[PDB]
Amino acid sequence: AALVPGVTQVDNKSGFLQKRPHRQHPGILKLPHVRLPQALANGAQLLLLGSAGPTMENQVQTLTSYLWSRHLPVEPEELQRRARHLEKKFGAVLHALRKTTYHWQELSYTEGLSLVYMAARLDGGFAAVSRAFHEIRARNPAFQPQTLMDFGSGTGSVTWAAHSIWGQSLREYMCVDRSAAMLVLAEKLLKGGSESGEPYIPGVFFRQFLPVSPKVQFDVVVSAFSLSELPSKADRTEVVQTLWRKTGHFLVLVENGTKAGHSLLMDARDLVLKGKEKSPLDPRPGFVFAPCPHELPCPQLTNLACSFSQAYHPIPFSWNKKPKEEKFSMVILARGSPEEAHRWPRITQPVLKRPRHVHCHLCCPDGHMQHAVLTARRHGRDLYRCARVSSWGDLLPVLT
Amino acid sequence: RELPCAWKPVTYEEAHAPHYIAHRKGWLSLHTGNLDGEDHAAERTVEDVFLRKFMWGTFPGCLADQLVLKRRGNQLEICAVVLRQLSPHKYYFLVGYSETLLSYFYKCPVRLHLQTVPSKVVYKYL
Amino acid sequence: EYGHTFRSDLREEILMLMARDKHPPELQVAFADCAADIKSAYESQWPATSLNCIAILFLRAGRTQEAWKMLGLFRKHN
Amino acid sequence: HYVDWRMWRDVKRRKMAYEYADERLRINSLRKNTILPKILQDVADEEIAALPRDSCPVRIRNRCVMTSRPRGVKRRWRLSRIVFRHLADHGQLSGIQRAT
Amino acid sequence: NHHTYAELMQTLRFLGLYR
Amino acid sequence: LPPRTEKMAVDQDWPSVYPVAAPFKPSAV
Amino acid sequence: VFQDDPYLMPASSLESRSFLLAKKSGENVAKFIINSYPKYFQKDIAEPHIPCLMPEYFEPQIKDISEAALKERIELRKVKASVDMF
RNA sequence: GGACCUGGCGGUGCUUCAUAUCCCUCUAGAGGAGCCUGUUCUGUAAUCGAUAAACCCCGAUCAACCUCACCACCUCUUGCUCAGCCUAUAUACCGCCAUCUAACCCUGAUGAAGGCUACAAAGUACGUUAGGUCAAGGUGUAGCCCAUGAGGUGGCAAGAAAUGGGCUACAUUUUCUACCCCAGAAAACUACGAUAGCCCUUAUGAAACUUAAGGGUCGAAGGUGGAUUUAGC
Ligand SMILES: C[S@@+](CC[C@H](N)C(=O)[O-])C[C@H]1O[C@@H](n2cnc3c(N)ncnc32)[C@H](O)[C@@H]1O
Ligand code: SF4
Ligand SMILES: [Mg+2]
Repeated sequence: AALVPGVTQVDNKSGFLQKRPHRQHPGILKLPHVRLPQALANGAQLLLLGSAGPTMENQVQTLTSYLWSRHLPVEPEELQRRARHLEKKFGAVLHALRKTTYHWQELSYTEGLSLVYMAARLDGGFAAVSRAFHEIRARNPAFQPQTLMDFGSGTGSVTWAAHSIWGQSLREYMCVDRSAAMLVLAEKLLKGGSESGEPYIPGVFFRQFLPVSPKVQFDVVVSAFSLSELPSKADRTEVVQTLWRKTGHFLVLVENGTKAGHSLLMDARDLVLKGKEKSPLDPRPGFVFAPCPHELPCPQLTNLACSFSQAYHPIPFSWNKKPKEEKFSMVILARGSPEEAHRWPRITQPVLKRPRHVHCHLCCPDGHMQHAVLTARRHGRDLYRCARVSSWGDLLPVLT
Repeated sequence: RELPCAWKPVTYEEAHAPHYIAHRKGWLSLHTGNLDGEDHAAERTVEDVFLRKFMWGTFPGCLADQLVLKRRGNQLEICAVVLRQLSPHKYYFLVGYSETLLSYFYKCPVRLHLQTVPSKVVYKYL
Repeated sequence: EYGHTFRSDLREEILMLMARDKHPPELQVAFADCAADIKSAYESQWPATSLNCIAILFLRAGRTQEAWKMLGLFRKHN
Repeated sequence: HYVDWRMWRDVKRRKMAYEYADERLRINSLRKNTILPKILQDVADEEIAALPRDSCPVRIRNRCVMTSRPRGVKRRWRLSRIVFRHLADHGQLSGIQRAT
Repeated sequence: NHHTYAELMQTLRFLGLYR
Repeated sequence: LPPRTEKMAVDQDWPSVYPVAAPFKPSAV
Repeated sequence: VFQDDPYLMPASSLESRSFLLAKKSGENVAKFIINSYPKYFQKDIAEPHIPCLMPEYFEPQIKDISEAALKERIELRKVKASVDMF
């Protein structure tokens, strides 16, 4: 409970209440509708000139829907338990187990399927990663990265967003993908959609397997919609551990905004928080910079999920007319210790505005979800105005 | 073990759909209101709604099928199909009560025409 | 039909009149059916007249087995 | 015991519209003729204006009599489309059938 | 009316003549 | 009880069974 | 007076009388409700007006002490009220 | 280890065609401007929803007041109901839609097994989703309960674009008049064209630049618009 009627007060540091309006209060983190760089959209359309017929619309839609409703690969122990229940209730068990369980396949990204994935997810991934990076940018404007890595950098969306935000300081963009077609697609996109040209962004290094040298620590390590492709929890664990080991300042992880994606990102969060390495080369501790205002287990993992949204303008196509919204879950882990002890609740759900009262769902620093109905009489004029203007993904500045 | 190893009875009215209303079914209520040139359709409709709610609440679990509301001149005939579960004395008491109450409520001579059946007249099993 | 199923005197009169004399086989079968129905009306709840007349009627109609069963009820009710 | 507050407001309007109708008609009749002197027409504009605002016949809405729906109301039955379709599909509206 | 119609049900149920 | 149509003769006076307009009674028709 | 349904046709004289008495008792209950709450049955919709389908008023309307109220109570056959007012 | 039986193939290639949808081809239009109508952001004191994606001439067969559930203050409180909440919850279930995943008879020596010829030779009989939706198709539960309830009077800012839909044009197979298809004039700048702007009357209403119809003024762009798209039957 980080919102007590009449006891909690708005947190005024740097005099935001006196020296600024309420719409410009520090905890606002909304991003205006994202428009991808014109070079990127032009390259995507040019690469898709070859085949953009009615079949492509259906294929893009099917890929998007599948990648949404896809579940995690089921571990053997859960299968054994379900089998035990099935026998106790009873080839018949194996058939009843084919049903009531999700068939998880490895997606083989060849040239055609990589084109489809580009056309279906470039814009969405860019929007999600852009909002994730904007989190760090807004809350720490002094941070100037010089080194970035992107696990599962299928289309270079993270690279483009990192350019868009920190292009005046970044000098190294390590990209890693086992898919050779997909690496080629990323290079073609960076060269204006042409096989021959000049890269738009300087200092990119494409690769298929991760770096090896232990002493090398990259400032920003990103993995967007990539861990959900790994086949097993062991693979996910080792990948997350390696990324955390090579993380210098921030590890940004992004996945689809489903129960599946939230569970995956929380397993990663807990792994990173509970360090197992007896004597790691980096002894610095790690904490959750965003979107969680604490380090305790999530109050929303039990039955629900925790997601965020970013609205963006899709790349012009025969099927993309209206602006869309990308629903994604994120987590940012930073090395060291928290900056201060005045951390603010996070809004994890659409704020509902109603006449003279505002529903806001908060994840409070104490480790609990608080479903608050803020009104002026009960909570304060300034606080009610801040609540009225705050929305999904923001921070509500209350103290004590 | 490892993942790759895994890899109602209905009556005649209920049976027939709304698009058979003039082909196989009829109309439950009959009056002149909806004819071309006639008046007071809304009044008759509201009267029908109240009659149906009132009868369904005054004969709970007795009505085997829908009511049939007939109107001739000033008269109002509720022709209902009920079960042989309730005792005849209670049926007579309720008929008298309903007749008087509806006659004074609508200021017209209402009349009930109960028809008992042993059980729901099932037509098929949807 | 008029609710006189459970009247003893009416049953008595009917059975006595029916068993008074010997009648043609068709009417004998009819009277046996009526006697069986009066019997069932009794079981659904025993003058010696009704018992004896029912027995005689079943005998005259040729339903010997049911008369022999009635012989048990004579002993049972004394 | 009406459906909701909005229906009750409209029942209030229809009451006063009935009570004030004769007086409104007469005062309105003075202003709709090019015979009487303009001195008199100008005052009836004041008399008609001062009458209570809900008495105006233009503030009455044809809400459904069962759901108080503001729109989608067939005036001949005073019933919104959703309530009409429910009764028409069950054969409880005499004479109504689906077209073919 | 909706007062006649609704309060009549109230009276009827209180008198135990309607469900 | 059994329907009264079993008691109706084949040369009865039908107008007396239905003197006025009445709904269909299966036990009377 | 009875209903032609086989289940409701009386089978005996006692049953016939019982059914008639039940029907009359139902009518009486309805009359009691109507007279007890006239406000639910005052709305007249019948043209021509039907006087026999309107609620009956059994209560004095004149409350003052005057001969007209006495005559009213005598018309209503309210014996004790008439004696008290005399 | 010898012989045989069923296979499956959870596999391929080629050939011919029936080969409809989807193609391809073919036909007839629109697409570039000016308006309006939704919607996007922006802006604003200022409705809402549409929560991954595919369904805005969406709810609305109609927004001056009301409608209205949005904002400014003012004003009432056990209040139309005995309350009331278009307050939340389908991220409580339920409806709904959606995403993803036999018997008999013959043959083989009574073996696995097999059973047809018509001019006839054994065959006869679901689960899933922090999905949508409370214009309730429902049932409950949480809150506010001298206000998340009432009521009053005024106000929802608008210029940057991005789209969809419609209308109206860019004319000569055209425009006006007669007429309703045998006529007379006009004609590219006083040609055509605006459902563009401004002003004045009429209708409805208590209230009309604010809605509609007409008249006057005006005679703008527009000069046929590629890639695309709309139908064909
Ligand atoms: C499909 S991309 C996800 C979207 C991408 N991150 C973006 O921003 O657009 C994830 C990629 O990770 C690659 N991948 C899968 N397993 C990997 C592994 N173990 N190591 C490195 N890359 C892997 C796959 O080839 C896949 O193309
Ligand atoms: S509910 Fe709170 S703790 Fe859980 S994922 Fe969301 S921000 Fe993090
Ligand atoms: Mg309000």
